Amino acid sequence: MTLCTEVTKEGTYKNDNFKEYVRHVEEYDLQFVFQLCKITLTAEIMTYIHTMD
Amino acid sequence: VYLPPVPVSKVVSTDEYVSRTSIYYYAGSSRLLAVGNPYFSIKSPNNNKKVLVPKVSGLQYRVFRVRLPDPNKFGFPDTSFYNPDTQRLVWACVGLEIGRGQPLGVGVSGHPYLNKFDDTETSNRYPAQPGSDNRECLSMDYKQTQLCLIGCKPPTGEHWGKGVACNNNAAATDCPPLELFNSIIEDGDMVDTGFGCMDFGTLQANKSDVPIDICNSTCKYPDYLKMASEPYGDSLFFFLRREQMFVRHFFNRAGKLGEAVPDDLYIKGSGNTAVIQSSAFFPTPSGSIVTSESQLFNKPYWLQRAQGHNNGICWGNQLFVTVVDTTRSTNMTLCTEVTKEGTYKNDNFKEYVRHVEEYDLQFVFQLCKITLTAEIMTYIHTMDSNILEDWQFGLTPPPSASLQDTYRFVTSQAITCQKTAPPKEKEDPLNKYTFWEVNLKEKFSADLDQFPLGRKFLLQSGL
Amino acid sequence: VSRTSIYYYAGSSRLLAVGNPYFSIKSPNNNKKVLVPKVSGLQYRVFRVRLPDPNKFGFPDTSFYNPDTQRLVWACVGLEIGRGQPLGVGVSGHPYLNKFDDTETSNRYPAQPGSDNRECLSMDYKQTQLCLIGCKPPTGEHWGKGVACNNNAAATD
Amino acid sequence: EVNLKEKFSADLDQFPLGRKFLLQSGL
Amino acid sequence: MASEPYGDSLFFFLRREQMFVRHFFNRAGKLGEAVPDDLYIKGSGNTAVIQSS
Repeated sequence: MTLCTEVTKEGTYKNDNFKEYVRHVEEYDLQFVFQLCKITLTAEIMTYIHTMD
Repeated sequence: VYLPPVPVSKVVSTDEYVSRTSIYYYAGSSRLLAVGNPYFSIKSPNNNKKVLVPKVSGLQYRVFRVRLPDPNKFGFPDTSFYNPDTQRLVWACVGLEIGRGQPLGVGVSGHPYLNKFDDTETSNRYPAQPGSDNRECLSMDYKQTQLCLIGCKPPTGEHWGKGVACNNNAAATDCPPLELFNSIIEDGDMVDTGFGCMDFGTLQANKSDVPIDICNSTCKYPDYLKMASEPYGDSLFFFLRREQMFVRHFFNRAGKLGEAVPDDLYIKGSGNTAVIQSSAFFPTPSGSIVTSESQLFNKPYWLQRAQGHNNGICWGNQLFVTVVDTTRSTNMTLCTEVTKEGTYKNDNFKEYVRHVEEYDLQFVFQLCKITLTAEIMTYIHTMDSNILEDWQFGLTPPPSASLQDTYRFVTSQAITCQKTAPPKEKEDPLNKYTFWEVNLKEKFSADLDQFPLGRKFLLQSGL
Repeated sequence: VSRTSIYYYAGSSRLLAVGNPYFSIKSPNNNKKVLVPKVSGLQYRVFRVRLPDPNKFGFPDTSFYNPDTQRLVWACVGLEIGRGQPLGVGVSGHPYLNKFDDTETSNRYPAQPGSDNRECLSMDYKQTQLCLIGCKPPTGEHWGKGVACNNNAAATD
Repeated sequence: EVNLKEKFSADLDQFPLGRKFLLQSGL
Repeated sequence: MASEPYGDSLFFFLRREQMFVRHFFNRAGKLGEAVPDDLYIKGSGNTAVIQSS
């Protein structure tokens, strides 16, 4: 975008009366849908998970 | 230990209480036309409220506002399919056509006093040429776009706009704050055109950065995210879009840059490089070829599952169809002479600029009934009041009483003033706005096949 | 890991981000805080969502699983990345870019005198879309200055 | 960082993705 | 022709058109509706005559 304002006002165009600015904007969204998981927790898996993290 | 938090009220689809009948009715408008100046409206010199030639281009949201006849004031030859007391009737929509017929061609706009400083592609040397104004006359094209939105409630668009700042901050630069505004898309306002969906009246002091068609106007853009997120979904049934854009030339503004580039990022020069040129850039979009296979009109569109829970039903017996086209946006130009002889002088002629756009609409509707029992009117009451009164079958006390005394006075107002609040229903909320009103109260039919849409629709269904 | 049939929606509201495309602007007298952040379309946008723990949650029935010996964990099955915006491109440039000559159509020449020839030019960038999701943050790669090997009489600097 | 910590739901067809999911599974 | 009930002008029809713009020229002569005042800011000197748009 190009934002451009003035400070003073006259009836004749003089470019030093104005200032100009540049801006930019974003608009986002996220949408998820999840499922639910159950783990049977025996002795081998607890070691397997332990070395993952 | 926690709990499932709250039980709350929820909507249910319109497949469950509205039952549909196999009685189909065509409707169709005649060729709606429009013609005027594509740049600015010219008003009468004395009367400063009436127009003379309205301003119409490709870029306006050409939002329509159809009307339907009531499907309860019909005298049917056999009323055996519904009891007239317990039931009611309402229209469903099942098809659509938006015909256009002008030949193709993209139109071009411009400005005579545009802020073109210099060419920023091939050779932008040093020093900068001084002077008070270097503003010139340029013309540019627009990003081609086609879309189509219908629904039971009129569509909502948005745009950036200058707002309110905060309390006093010490080393803050002068910067106007930016905020979102939701509104209703009036007829005639422009669409975005590669200059961002922002306001242009109260954000450009110099008024010399965009062409005339967007110079003192506020081009909006619809929210596809919000209107689907409405729980009732009565703002979108069905929507299409196709647009493209690419950059044609590179230009830049001129002036004291409102934020100076910091000195840490570039090595300072001298000689012919005492003063540093600005970085206020803007490009000019143009758009591309317009085929005859990248169109979105002159085609049927059947509906079988709308994207909301409103499966086509239009309460209140109106729709809101809105289309934008920028592909058929030509600008034929006129020539009127002054004094005629076979030696040319350029002041012997005085020209106009005009622009013409037409449309067409065609529909096919489907009669569907509502059984009105006890557990249903409690559901429609939470959606809207205006539906249930407009079948004119009863009145509703708005509370079942309230607990508090509410401090009722009787002594006719001479002690301590209160807000007397005289009401006014005002009979609709949309009457402030302006649309293309079309009527369809006298254009129904019961025999489809004498029309284009009926002959295409019946070949789909096999009936 | 087993699978169940209890799907759960989760949607975020919209997001706001606005600033200057070219550089972040810091206040005077601080040089640690910012007036406006540097917001442009060319920047990466990583998102770190956070989820509720599925063991401290308000499930309406606690009798489909055995709490002594099991564990509940979320899984992704669907996604969409919303967007609401025009279709505008953006241009950037450099006030003192080292555009020396022109060499696409004509370069008729003697030797040219002069010291600086930095000009103010501008060009856009390649359009590129990519989305990628993950349980661990993604890793990129980039080149840089390495070991100069400290020997063997470097004739090229 | 976007925090979805208290944004969940147990019904699907009240949000613009869940209806789009429901026809896909056939449920 | 499609909306004529007897339908005796079209048995079959096809079309393909395409078009884009190459150059830009401005016409000459005096504008019928010259531009109203509150959409621009005047100048002085070499910006004397408004260019015909």
